[PDB]
Amino acid sequence: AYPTVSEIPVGEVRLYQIADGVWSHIATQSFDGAVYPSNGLIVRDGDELLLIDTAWGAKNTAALLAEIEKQIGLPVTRAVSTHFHDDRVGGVDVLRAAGVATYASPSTRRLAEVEGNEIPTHSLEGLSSSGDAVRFGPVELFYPGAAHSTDNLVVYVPSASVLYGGCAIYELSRTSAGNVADADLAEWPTSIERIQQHYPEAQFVIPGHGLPGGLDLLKHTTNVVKAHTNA
Ligand SMILES: C=C(C[C@H]1O[B-](O)(O)c2ccc(Oc3ccc(OC)cc3)cc21)C(=O)O
Ligand SMILES: [Zn+2]
Repeated sequence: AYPTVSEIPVGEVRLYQIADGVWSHIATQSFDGAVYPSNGLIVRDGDELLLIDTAWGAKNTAALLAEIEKQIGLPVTRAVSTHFHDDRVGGVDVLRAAGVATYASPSTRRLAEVEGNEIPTHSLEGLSSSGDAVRFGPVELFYPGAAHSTDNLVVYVPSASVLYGGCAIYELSRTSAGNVADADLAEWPTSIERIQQHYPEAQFVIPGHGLPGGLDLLKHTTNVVKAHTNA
């Protein structure tokens, strides 16, 4: 069973195998007096790991490199951050100290820089317009347009039919919207449209927080987003 916020102390990381060669990683952090779970992804590429997103924090990110070593024993060589918030780029520095090459669209690198977060080293050319898609290691990086943020990328894994939303995709259990400071809620439902078109074979969808399910999360996410905006 997938882990939830109550089962994981701040500073510890769990790994959940979605598929052969494919894992989420789940951490917890204390943010605005509250305690939140958080997802990211790990994809096997040869004798090598691609890491999608930090574990939200330097401490949590060292911990995730350690659980990866213990449970998988392959080296993390690159990381992609799927937008500029601290739950996606915080720990980037631990990853770079460790030899990981860190990536992000240049939207992200800039926004990260303004907010004063940690900045991935390398730019992902090729995504600066909706529906754009590019291959990066064994996944496709797809840019759906503004949603959660102006820069959110989602990640698809064709080998396994695994779609990863980042925070642009809400878990099914979610009733209400999250951080909307940097969102554009009018397009968000159409960006989820583009996703739906590109990736209709997706057998697994992994929200940026909470439990994975199928492509129902997509409509469910748009449901949630519309409620918020009609209130
Ligand atoms: C679950 C969440 C909130 C949690 O997830 B998240 O990716 O928006 C996120 C981003 C950054 C977070 O740290 C900050 C948030 C706002 C801020 O501005 C002052 C400064 C730091 C916390 C979260 C969600 O679904 O949006
Ligand atoms: Zn988030």
